[PDB]
Amino acid sequence: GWVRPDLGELSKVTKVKTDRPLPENPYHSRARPEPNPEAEGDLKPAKHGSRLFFWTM
Amino acid sequence: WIARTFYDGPEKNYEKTMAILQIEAEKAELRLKELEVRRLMRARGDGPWYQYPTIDKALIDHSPKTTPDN
Ligand SMILES: CCCCCCCCCCCCCCCCC[C@@H](O)O[C@H](CO[C@H](O)CCCCCCCCCCCCCCC)COP(=O)(O)OCC[N+](C)(C)C
Repeated sequence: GWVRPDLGELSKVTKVKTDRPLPENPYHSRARPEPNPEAEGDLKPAKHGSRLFFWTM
Repeated sequence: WIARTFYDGPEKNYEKTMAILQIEAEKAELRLKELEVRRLMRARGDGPWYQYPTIDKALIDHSPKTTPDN
């Protein structure tokens, strides 16, 4: 009683009912390094200007 | 008469010198601090400055790759 699969059926993406657990770390990665501080604030004018040599602004 | 019509009292120049000295000393200490901060950031790279680009991770394709083992 076997019916031959039609064109376009064996190439389908199907779902699998499995009871095997999903690997939590399949890549065996290390812990990612901590990011840079990402400072935030509200801008204020540069103190006493550019402070480059004799320039007062 | 000359002092009244051409010049001012010692207080003005005295306190102007006080203010000028205060500004210049602050600028000097700011310059020294800025140099030290630059040295530290260039040495460790943990600051906002001297940040050199690395590969963007949004370019990685996370999909099956015709082979189970990547
Ligand atoms: C015996 C009695 C007289 C004694 C001799 C006195 C003669 C004085 C002449 C020399 C003056 C030296 C300079 C003095 C002025 C300095 C610049 C400025 O400070 O003076 C301003 C005043 O200057 C005058 O307005 C201009 C003086 C110009 C003198 C020119 C004399 C020669 C002119 C000749 C012309 C002849 C006619 C043309 C013939 C062809 C006012 O200053 P000010 O910024 O407030 O100061 C702040 C402090 N305050 C507020 C208390 C004053």
